[PDB]
Amino acid sequence: MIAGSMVALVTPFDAQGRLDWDSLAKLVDFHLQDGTNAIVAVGTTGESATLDVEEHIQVVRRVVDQVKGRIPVIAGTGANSTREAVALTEAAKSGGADACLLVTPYYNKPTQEGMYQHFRHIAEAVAIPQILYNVPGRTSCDMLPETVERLSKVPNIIGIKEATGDLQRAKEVIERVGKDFLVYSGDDATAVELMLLGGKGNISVTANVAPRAMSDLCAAAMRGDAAAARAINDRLMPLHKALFIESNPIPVKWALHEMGLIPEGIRLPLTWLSPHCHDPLRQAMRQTGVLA
Amino acid sequence: MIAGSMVALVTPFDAQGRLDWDSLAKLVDFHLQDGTNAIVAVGTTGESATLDVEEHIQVVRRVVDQVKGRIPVIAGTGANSTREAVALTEAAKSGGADACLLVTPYYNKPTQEGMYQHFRHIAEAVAIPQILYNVPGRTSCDMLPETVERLSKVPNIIGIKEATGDLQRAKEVIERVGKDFLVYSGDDATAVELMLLGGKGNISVTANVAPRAMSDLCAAAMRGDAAAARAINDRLMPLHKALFIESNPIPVKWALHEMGLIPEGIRLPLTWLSPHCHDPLRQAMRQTGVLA
Repeated sequence: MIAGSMVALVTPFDAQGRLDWDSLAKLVDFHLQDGTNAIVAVGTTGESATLDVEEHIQVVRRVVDQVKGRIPVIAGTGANSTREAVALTEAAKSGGADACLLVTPYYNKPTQEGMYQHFRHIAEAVAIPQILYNVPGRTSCDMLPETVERLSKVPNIIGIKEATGDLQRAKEVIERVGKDFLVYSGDDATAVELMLLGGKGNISVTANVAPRAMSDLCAAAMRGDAAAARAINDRLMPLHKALFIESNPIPVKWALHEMGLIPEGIRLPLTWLSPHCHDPLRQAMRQTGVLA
Repeated sequence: MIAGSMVALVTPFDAQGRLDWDSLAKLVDFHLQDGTNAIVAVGTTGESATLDVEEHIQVVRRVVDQVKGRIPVIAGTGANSTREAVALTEAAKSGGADACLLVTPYYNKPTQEGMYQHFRHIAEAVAIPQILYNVPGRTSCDMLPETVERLSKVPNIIGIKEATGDLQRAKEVIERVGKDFLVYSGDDATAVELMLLGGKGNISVTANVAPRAMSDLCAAAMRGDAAAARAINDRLMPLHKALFIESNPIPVKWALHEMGLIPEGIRLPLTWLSPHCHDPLRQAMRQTGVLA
C-alpha cells in the first residue's frame, strides 16, 4: 500500500544552518504535484544524523501537516541504541507519520540475533508500521536475508529498504518473504531491476531532482514493461551516478540549489559539493533534462 | 602523560539494564592495581552507543574520582554530528577527564575535507587534548593519512587511535606526523609492532581481562625490546582473537563476568555471548592463565 516512487527527502538549511520551512514546503508541493508516491522525511538523505530530537519531530509534523493525508509520510527513526529508537519512533508516531523507516544499528555491529531482538522490540513497543533498512556500506553491519525472513513474520513490520544494490540479495529476500511483505530498493541505479524481480518501489534519491521521471520508471517496471523501464533507467543513469559522486546527500543538495529549490546549507561533518564535481553533475542534470 | 597500556573500559550493567557502580569501582581498582596506564571510559568498548547523556558523565566522573588522578582518564565523546561531538566533549572536560577520544563520523560518511572541518571545530571549542580514533571497520569511513597529517597540526589534537590493523598505514602516519603527535594502537593483535615502529600505546580491549600482561607488553615494546614484546603477545594471541569471536564488546563483557568482575548485562542491540562461542572463549582464558 506504500509503493512506487518514494522520495528520500532532503532537509533544507539556510547558509547559517537553520532549517528553511519555506523550502521544505516547496519540496513537498513539488513532489506532491509531480506524483511521488510517498515522502521519507529524516532519512540518510534528510541528514538524520545531525538534527535535534526536537528538530526531527518538528520536521515530520510540518510535512505531515502539509501532505494532509494525501500520500504516505514515512519517517526515518533508526538509532543504534534500541531505546533511542523506540524514542524516535514514538515521536514520529506522535507526529502523525504513517510508518517508520528503521536502519540497522550503525557502528555498533550487532549480531544477526541482536538485530532481530532490536527490531522486534521496537515493533512490539510502538504501534506503527515499520520498514526495515539494510545498507551495509554505511552501517558496517549487515542484515542477512535469513534474518529479514524471521522479521517478516512480526506484526507491524511490513517491508525492507534493501540498499546493498546486490541483485542476488534481492532475488533472495523476495524469495524468502510473503507477498504482503514489501521489498524496496535503496539503490537508485539498480532499482529498476529489483522491481522487475518482484520489488514494490524505490525509496529514491534521484526522485528529489526528477520526481516525474521516477514515477514513470517505477510504474513501467511494476507493470512488466521491462523494455520501457530499462529504457527510462538507461536515460537516467548519468544522473544516478552523478548524485553519488561524493557521499550522499552532498551531491543532491547542490542539484536542488541549482534548481532553486533549496538554499546552500548543509550541516557538518558534511560539506558542500567540492568544486571539481560541479560540471560533471551540472552536465548530468542537463544531459537528462532537469536543467537547461 | 598519555602512553602505554590503556584499557578501553567496559561499563557494567546489572541484569535489568542499570549501571552497577560497585562493579565499575571494582574494575577501576583492578586496573589501578595490575598496572594499567590509563583508562578509556565510555568508549566503543564502554558501550557508549546505548548510554544516556546523564549516564555518560555520571561515569567519567566516577572513574576520575576513584583514580585519585593516579592515572589519566580518557573519555569517548565522538559523535557523527559536529554538534553533539562538541557537547559530549564539553561534558568530559567538566567531569574531569584529561583528554578525549573521538571517533571519525560513522554512518554519514564524510568527505576527507569534512572530517578535517569536523575535528578542527571541536578542537577550537573545547580546550582539552583530543585523540583521533580511526576505524573504518565500524564507521564505513576511512580517514586517510593526508587528513591525519593535516589535523595533527591542530592545537589541542594530540594523537590518533589507529584500528585498521594495517601496519603499513601506521608507518606512513608516523612518517607524516610530528615527533610530538602520538599514534596509538586500536588493533590488539598488531599493537606490539605498531609500537615497535614508533607507537606510543595501545588502547586495548584484551587489557580488560589481562591488564598486567598488557602493561608489560607495552613496556617491552616502547623500549624497543621486541624480543620480549612478542613473547607476551604470543601467549596472549589466543585471547586477542577470542575477544572478537563476536563483535566487541560482547565477548569481553562475558569474560569479565566469568572472572566474577561484572554482572551479566548488556544493552540492546548488543546481545549476550551466543552459547556457540562459549567453549571457544572459555578455553582461551584458560590457555591464557586468566582462568583455570
